[PDB]
Amino acid sequence: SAPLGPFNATLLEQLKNDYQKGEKEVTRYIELQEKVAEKYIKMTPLSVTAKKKLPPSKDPRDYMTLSPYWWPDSTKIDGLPYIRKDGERNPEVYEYPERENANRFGDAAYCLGVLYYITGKEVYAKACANHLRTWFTDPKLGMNPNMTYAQAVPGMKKMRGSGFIDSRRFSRALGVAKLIEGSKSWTPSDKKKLDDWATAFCYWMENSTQGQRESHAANNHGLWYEAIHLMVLAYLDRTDRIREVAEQSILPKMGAQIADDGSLPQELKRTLSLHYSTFALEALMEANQITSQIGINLWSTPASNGKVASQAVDYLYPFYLNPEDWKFKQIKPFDQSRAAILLYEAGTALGNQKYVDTAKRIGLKYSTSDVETIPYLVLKK
Amino acid sequence: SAPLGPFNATLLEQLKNDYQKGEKEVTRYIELQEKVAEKYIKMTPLSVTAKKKLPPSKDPRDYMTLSPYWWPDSTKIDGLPYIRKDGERNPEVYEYPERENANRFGDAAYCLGVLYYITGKEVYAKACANHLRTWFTDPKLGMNPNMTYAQAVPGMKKMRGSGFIDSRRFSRALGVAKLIEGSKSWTPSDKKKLDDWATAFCYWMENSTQGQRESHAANNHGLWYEAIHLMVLAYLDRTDRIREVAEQSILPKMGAQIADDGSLPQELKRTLSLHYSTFALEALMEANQITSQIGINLWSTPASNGKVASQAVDYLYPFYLNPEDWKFKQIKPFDQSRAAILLYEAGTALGNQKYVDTAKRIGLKYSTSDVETIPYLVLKK
Ligand SMILES: O=C(O)[C@H]1O[C@@H](O[C@H]2[C@H](O)[C@H](O)[C@H](O[C@H]3[C@H](O)[C@H](O)[C@H](O[C@H]4[C@H](O)[C@H](O)[C@H](O)O[C@@H]4C(=O)O)O[C@@H]3C(=O)O)O[C@@H]2C(=O)O)[C@@H](O)[C@@H](O)[C@@H]1O
Ligand SMILES: O=C(O)[C@H]1O[C@@H](O[C@H]2[C@H](O)[C@H](O)[C@H](O[C@H]3[C@H](O)[C@H](O)[C@H](O[C@H]4[C@H](O)[C@H](O)[C@H](O)O[C@@H]4C(=O)O)O[C@@H]3C(=O)O)O[C@@H]2C(=O)O)[C@@H](O)[C@@H](O)[C@@H]1O
Repeated sequence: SAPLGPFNATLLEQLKNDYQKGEKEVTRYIELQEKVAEKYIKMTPLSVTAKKKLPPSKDPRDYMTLSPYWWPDSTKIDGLPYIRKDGERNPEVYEYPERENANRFGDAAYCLGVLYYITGKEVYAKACANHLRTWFTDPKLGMNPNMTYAQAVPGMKKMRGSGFIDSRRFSRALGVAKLIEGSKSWTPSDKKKLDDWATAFCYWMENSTQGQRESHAANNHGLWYEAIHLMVLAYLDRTDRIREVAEQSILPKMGAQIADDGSLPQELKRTLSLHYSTFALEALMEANQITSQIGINLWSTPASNGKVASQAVDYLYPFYLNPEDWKFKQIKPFDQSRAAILLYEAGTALGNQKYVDTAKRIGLKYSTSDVETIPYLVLKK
Repeated sequence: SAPLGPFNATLLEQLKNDYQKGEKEVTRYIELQEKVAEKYIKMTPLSVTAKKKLPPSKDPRDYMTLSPYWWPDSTKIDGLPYIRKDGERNPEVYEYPERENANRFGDAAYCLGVLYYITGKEVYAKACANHLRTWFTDPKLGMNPNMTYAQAVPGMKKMRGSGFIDSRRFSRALGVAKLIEGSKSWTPSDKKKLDDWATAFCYWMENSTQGQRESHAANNHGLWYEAIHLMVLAYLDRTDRIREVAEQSILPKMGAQIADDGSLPQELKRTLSLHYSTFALEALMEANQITSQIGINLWSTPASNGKVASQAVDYLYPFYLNPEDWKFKQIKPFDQSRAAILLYEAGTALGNQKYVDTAKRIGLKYSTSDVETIPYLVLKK
């Protein structure tokens, strides 16, 4: 029985059971995953402090990125204030090292923690712990538990909480830290410091103005906010708060954001409307991984108005079959492969065999190193 | 008469003449351009050596970039060899600093040299000179005169010349250096070093295997190769070679790439077929800016096979009016504003009033800081 965390616990337990029983398909699969994971054992742990351009706090431990759709205005002498081009990512985002480094850290810690849970090999806990300590708790290298300067925008006058959605890149690693508890490498002192960091980060996201505003967002930002919220809460073992968040925030959001025909109108008005419809449901999918570990199925549980997330999948399913049929603005091609895990997660939760079959028909590559696909051998045959 | 260089000499001459006569509309325009150019006066000159990851030569003065559409293969343990996804730019390109630094250098040197030509103010030549010396001729900071490691691809076994097309970002700056000849800041020694660098770069692109291959390319690479060739040759005042390149290479190559309906089949098979159809003609446009200064009009002179570049504009013109009508793959939106200067250049060269009218109707913003628009007050209202 897997510890509470941000993953499909059923697939992880099934993998760990079959690996321990010596089943050959799984054992061979885990040996490939172990060869993929070797680069993470070697990898020097990253830190948010590895930047030259400092945030307005002057603190290198404050996370800071550029909001991706904001560009210099060439008709202004200094390019200020920046203006928005929805769906067009400003390559200036890559000047903020934590944008990609949070992803690299998150990939490394997630892969290593999952492999330590499956195999029991201490070398994976040791490396996972080294990534965790440097990113989160180190008194010089760890990030401050806030997202004050996430997705800042040059020239913008008002505070926004929009950058909080960046947190999903390290909050999954926070959740996976639970899997290395009880190893020799993760000491009681390591756990306390991370518990304290997670408590401070949870306080910030629940009580800061930016956190409050993001918690009330009318589109996929509010859904992702609560998915991140559940990762922090599950890490801290606050299962009653997970129940409260699901009933008092996630379900009302679903009832409000799904229209009667199952479309997501807030995502339909975006220039990448098929991507953002899918991204909304991906937030629910990762939230559901956590709630269903305590008996709450977000795919089939109605809001007060009777709407259910399965209605959102039904609306999009034909377009996952044929993205070319999509009738709203989508100014870059849609990657059909993201529907694999999503249709599998929703399909199993709903007992919809047609969703599961489609997920397997789309599939994932057997040998892919994409760390989010580790639990999904079921999609790789 | 303006020196031979990579610009619309007719518009530059008209700007300098009206500025010197004190015409208010032009005088006000140049004062805006001077405010825009102030950042280039202050800006620290860039160098190709400002990289940590060195090229296989171990020489920081060797230019190196990643070919943009090549991505790690996630089904390989080390991601090697990279694989191609046409039209999808891999953000790893921004890890090679000279990719964007060549752009920044090119903008600053072009703007400063043009403003010195128009205004005669020594401060623009002095700053222009500082950028040229550091980028090109400095014995520690200047780039080696080759493109051996331009658009390298990890894991790729064969040499390619495809990265030569990067050169357009600094070959325009090379060409405008002619505009500061005779200033106090550009000494006879500065000229000799740049002449010698340009001679060596001309030798490399004509005689290296990579240069030979790029010169033979059947698509827009071959057109840009010759546009760059003409910038170098014009910088060196080799007017006889310019005529020979125009007559014996550009026109046959342009003629070979135009189908019977005026489409460019090599560009139609790209995932960004409207962008690359336009990019092919932009090569011809910058080439024609140089050829027409010695009496050779590339828009109206037929090739050996009877094809003429005006046929390609005629094919694309309706789609510049309405880009949404384009019927070939274009997996990102097309920037209609790119058609303004193209239709003006071709329209003026062809005496086609309908092209010129559309060029002005699409227009360019009066206050834009885009340095390539500096000569085009005629498009700014
Ligand atoms: O690249 C990444 O970091 C990930 O991006 C993910 O998409 C996020 C972005 O990072 C932004 O946060 C983006 O914010 C949007 C809001 O969702 C919203 O559309 C907002 O709209 C405002 C608008 O700014 C303006 O003020 C107008 O007048 O009103 C609008 C309104 O309220 O309707 O604009 C924000 C913005 O662009 O700043 O949103 C997305 C998101 O929806 O999650 C994601 O694509 C991920 O895959 C990337 O990895
Ligand atoms: O990002 C930038 O620096 C600028 O990019 C400009 O577009 C260039 C690219 O930089 C690449 O060089 C790209 O190279 C293409 C070739 O044009 C060609 O399509 C080639 O196709 C090959 C293919 O690689 C393969 O070997 C196959 O079997 O055969 C194909 C064939 O010959 O048909 O692939 C190259 C590649 O992608 O490596 O081409 C463009 C270009 O056409 O100029 C430009 O977009 C500019 O705006 C950017 O600033």
